[PDB]
Amino acid sequence: NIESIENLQGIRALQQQAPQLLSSGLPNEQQFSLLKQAGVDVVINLMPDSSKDAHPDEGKLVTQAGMDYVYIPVDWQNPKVEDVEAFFAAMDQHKGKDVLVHCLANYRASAFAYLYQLKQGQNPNMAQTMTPWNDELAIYPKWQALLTEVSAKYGH
Ligand SMILES: [Cl-]
Repeated sequence: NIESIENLQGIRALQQQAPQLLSSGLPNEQQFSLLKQAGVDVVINLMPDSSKDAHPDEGKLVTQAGMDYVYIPVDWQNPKVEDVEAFFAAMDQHKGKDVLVHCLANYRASAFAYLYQLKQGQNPNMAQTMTPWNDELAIYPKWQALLTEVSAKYGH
């Protein structure tokens, strides 16, 4: 219900990308319970566990809160097409479920959400979807290259 959803607005860099897809930064432990209460079914974590900011065992927190957990860590300095494909496969395996894809500050996740919507034929607006990037995509040519390569691969 709407109250549980407005109840997600304290999650860092949270942005609803579609009625069944949320993207965000890193939920704290209590926020995973809020996610469950809002109806989220699956959490897809793109943040490497090696980050000093990461939970020691995010999957424990996610599964304890009653949700399914997928871990696809994405290296900031060398994001791979294979990472994007792995995300796309995870989305297909959770067809019809409410999903959160996240990282620390929603850069990786909003980029991956854009590519997903683009390949699904949903014609996303890039700037809108990637609001957390605060127009910094040009700063990061490896990310630019990833986005261009995947867009071209899947018809766009
Ligand atoms: Cl915490």
